[PDB]
Amino acid sequence: GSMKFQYKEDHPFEYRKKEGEKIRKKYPDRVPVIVEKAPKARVPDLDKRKYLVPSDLTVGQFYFLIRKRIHLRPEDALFFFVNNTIPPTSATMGQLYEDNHEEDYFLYVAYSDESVYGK
Amino acid sequence: GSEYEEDGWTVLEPD
Repeated sequence: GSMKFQYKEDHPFEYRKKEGEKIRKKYPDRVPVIVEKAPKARVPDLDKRKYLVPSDLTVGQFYFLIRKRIHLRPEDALFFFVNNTIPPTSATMGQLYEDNHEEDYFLYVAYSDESVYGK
Repeated sequence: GSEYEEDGWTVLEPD
């Protein structure tokens, strides 16, 4: 739809909606977050994309969780993007998901070694 | 930071 994240284009909306409603009514204290790379950013790609983290887990913890999965080089930085807006580190993934999840009940987060937009 | 793959997912714990 938005032609930005690849997970929306590789799977139909009906399967993504029923996957979100299934994982929500099963694990209520966690949020589904799809993590994907930025357009042609100089950063390794994350083969694992579906991430189920707890709601009260903060964005700061999510930065450490994802950066370990990427095996990122120590020189680069990591910037997340929730609706092309660098999310507040002092916020929780449950509040971001509550305010930014799409119609398929999924929070989409993109990472990049450079701030595309946010600050 | 606990790894956990169930039903095609990555349930990363606070540990």
